[PDB]
Amino acid sequence: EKSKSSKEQKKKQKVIQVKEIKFRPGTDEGDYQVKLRSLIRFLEEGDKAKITLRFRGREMAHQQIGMEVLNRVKDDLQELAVVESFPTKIEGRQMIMVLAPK
Amino acid sequence: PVIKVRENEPFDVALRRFKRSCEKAGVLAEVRRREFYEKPTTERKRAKASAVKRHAKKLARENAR
Amino acid sequence: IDYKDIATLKNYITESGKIVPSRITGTRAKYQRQLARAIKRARYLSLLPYTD
Amino acid sequence: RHYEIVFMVHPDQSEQVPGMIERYTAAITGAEGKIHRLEDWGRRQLAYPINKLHKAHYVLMNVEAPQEVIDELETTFRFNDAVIRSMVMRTKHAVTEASP
Amino acid sequence: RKQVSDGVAHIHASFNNTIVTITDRQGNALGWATAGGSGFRGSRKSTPFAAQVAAERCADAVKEYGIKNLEVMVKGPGPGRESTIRALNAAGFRITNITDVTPIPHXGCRPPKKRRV
Amino acid sequence: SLSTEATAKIVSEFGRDANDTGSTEVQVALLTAQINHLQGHFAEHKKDHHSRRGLLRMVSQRRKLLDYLKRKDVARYTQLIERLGLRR
RNA sequence: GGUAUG
RNA sequence: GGGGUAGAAUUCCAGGUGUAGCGGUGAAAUGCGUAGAGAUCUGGAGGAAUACCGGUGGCGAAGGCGGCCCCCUGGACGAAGACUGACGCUCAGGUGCGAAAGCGUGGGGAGCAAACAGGAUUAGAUACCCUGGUAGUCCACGCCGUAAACGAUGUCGACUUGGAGGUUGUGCCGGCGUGGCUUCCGGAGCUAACGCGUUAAGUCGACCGCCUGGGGAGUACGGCCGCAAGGUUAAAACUCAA
Ligand SMILES: C[C@H]1O[C@H](O[C@H]2[C@H](O)[C@@H](O)[C@@H](O)[C@H](O)[C@@H]2O)[C@@H](N)C[C@@H]1NC(=N)C(=O)O
Ligand SMILES: [K+]
Ligand SMILES: [K+]
Ligand SMILES: [K+]
Ligand SMILES: [K+]
Ligand SMILES: [K+]
Ligand SMILES: [K+]
Ligand SMILES: [Mg+2]
Ligand SMILES: [Mg+2]
Ligand SMILES: [Mg+2]
Ligand SMILES: [Mg+2]
Ligand SMILES: [Mg+2]
Ligand SMILES: [Mg+2]
Ligand SMILES: [Mg+2]
Ligand SMILES: [Mg+2]
Ligand SMILES: [Mg+2]
Ligand SMILES: [Mg+2]
Ligand SMILES: [Mg+2]
Ligand SMILES: [Mg+2]
Ligand SMILES: [Mg+2]
Repeated sequence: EKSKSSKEQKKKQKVIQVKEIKFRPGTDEGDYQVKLRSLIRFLEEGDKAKITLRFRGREMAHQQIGMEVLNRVKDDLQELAVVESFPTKIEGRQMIMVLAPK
Repeated sequence: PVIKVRENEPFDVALRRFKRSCEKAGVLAEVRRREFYEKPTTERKRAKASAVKRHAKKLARENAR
Repeated sequence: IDYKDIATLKNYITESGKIVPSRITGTRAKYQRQLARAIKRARYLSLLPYTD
Repeated sequence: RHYEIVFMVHPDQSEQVPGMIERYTAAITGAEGKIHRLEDWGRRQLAYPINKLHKAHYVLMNVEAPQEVIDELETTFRFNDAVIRSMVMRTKHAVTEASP
Repeated sequence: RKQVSDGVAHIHASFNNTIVTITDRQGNALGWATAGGSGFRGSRKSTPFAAQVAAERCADAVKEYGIKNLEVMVKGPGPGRESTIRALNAAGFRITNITDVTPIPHXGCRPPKKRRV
Repeated sequence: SLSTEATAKIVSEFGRDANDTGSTEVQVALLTAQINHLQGHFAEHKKDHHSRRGLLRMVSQRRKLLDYLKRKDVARYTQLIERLGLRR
């Protein structure tokens, strides 16, 4: 009968979901700031943050311009998140850095 | 709708009576339109549309004959 | 048309008590309005049912 | 001004009706008022219950009268707790013919 | 128990669920059975079939009261309107009266906003 | 509106007959009565805007009739505005 | 149940 | 405009019965429930709104106006007369009325619901969906003065083939007329066309309001109004070749 409150006591600690924010090589400053405010909000709630960077076409041939962005995000989210994964290579046409709450 | 079951009449017949009783009283049609709020402009809009459609019948059920 | 004349009024209500449209009963518009007021006065005095 | 006062009475106090009638109809004639009709229909079945009651005692008074006396009749009906329900209509003319 | 003999089957047929309460003629509850208690979950509750099953489980909860005649008081627009009644007949109870008792509000209260779905 | 009696008084008092309903004097008198009566109504019923529009048509229609009479015959005008107790 | 992008 | 009143429904409260779900969605979960919910019955409290009738029906200057009853009150129309004797039409400025939201003070608060909280959905979802929920929605008084406030069509008058309806009078012998309002179709004519078409966007006359490429802009400045929100009057530079 009293499973009702047991189920509640289970649910009262949240399951960590993974929120995805997707950048591009040429994401401009103001738009970057919006996405960063998104990530700050996600990590302060205790959610993981699968940050992706999608290359398109011949932007593939300038990988480091992308890598710069992911490095920038890591640095900005340094006193808040910890890098659970950093991309070495372009897998497909993407580079996935998982952050996670401290 | 107060379909009281009469003497020596089967259940299925009495249930058809209960349907025709409700379907004419229009109880289910009433409940549907009271499920959500329709602001007066929307009510009037539909009422005019129904009238134009009803009119468009009379000048096409005739107007052809 | 009389609110007290329940026998006449009973011809213009349904089983459930609702007033019958003039499109159905073929009543003239002036009388349908008199009839409606009659039925509504009857209902207040409890000479006709509102419902059921 | 050609009214038509119906009123229903709590069917226990059907005893009180012919006395109550007089008290009202006296106040009408007290100020010049005709009584073109008075039809006690008596005890009838209410088409729905009114404060428990399943029957009540109806009375119909077609009355020419001034306005002030009709106003006083309304205050009486309000306080007289034997009277469950009242309706003061207006009519255009006097009605003397019998109603069902 | 008191062998009720004649009782009342109130069918609350909403769009989502179907409650079936069997009461005495004075409207005291004997036993009840919802479509959501009959295994069906989510929008399988809101089926004619789940109403059929809910009736049957209610029928088998008022076995002890040995009812024979029933008054059926259907209320609401749900799929489990007729389905519930057909089940009560086949369950053995004789149906004396079937009445729609769906509330209409003679105007009254402002309904919730339309779903923009 | 005025009662049939209240009307027929005013028609007799200001007319040159009981046929004489048309006269400007009668017309102004009738309007002045009904205007005066309604001052009661609008003290109580201050938000009866729809009725007040009817009142202003009476005030307006009177002003016009008076201005007609003032230029048609000044003697008749002066008497009438004292009989009815009108400023102008 | 949202038919993101050939 | 005022006052009264009725039935239905929703919520809440108190009981009775009853027992494990209810609720909700595309699917869920939040929520509610063993301190007994939901369902059902009885009684009470309270607020708001008036099913059917109900109609391209009616009334109103427009905004708008829908239970019933009374009270106070405005306008419209017809029938015959009788009366006044051009007393008329229009109207810058002016004055008033003016949906909703909003504002002030004080009431009220069922339902609903901006904001908001939570649950979801999603790449994200500051939304749509779900559970809640405050202002507000209601009343009084005062303010505000705006809306696709629309017929996107100023007011008044006259004239100009028809058809089918609706509604409300009335005359005459179901028929035959004759007024008011109104829906639809269409002729001439008009119109860029769409369409309008005796309720004109036709043919004319009176008076008023308004327009003069797009954007900038119904913005700035100034004035007036407003407690405020703002409203009203209302530019220009510039840029485009639409
Ligand atoms: C269902 C989505 O519909 C609309 O977006 C559509 C987009 O999803 C594609 O189907 C095409 O680009 C269409 O041309 C777009 O209109 C747009 N209103 C956003 C909606 N999506 C969501 N609200 C959502 O995914 O969530
Ligand atoms: K009383
Ligand atoms: K002037
Ligand atoms: K609230
Ligand atoms: K063409
Ligand atoms: K320019
Ligand atoms: K200004
Ligand atoms: Mg009109
Ligand atoms: Mg009137
Ligand atoms: Mg308001
Ligand atoms: Mg306020
Ligand atoms: Mg809500
Ligand atoms: Mg909501
Ligand atoms: Mg404007
Ligand atoms: Mg319109
Ligand atoms: Mg305009
Ligand atoms: Mg004018
Ligand atoms: Mg046309
Ligand atoms: Mg033109
Ligand atoms: Mg401005």
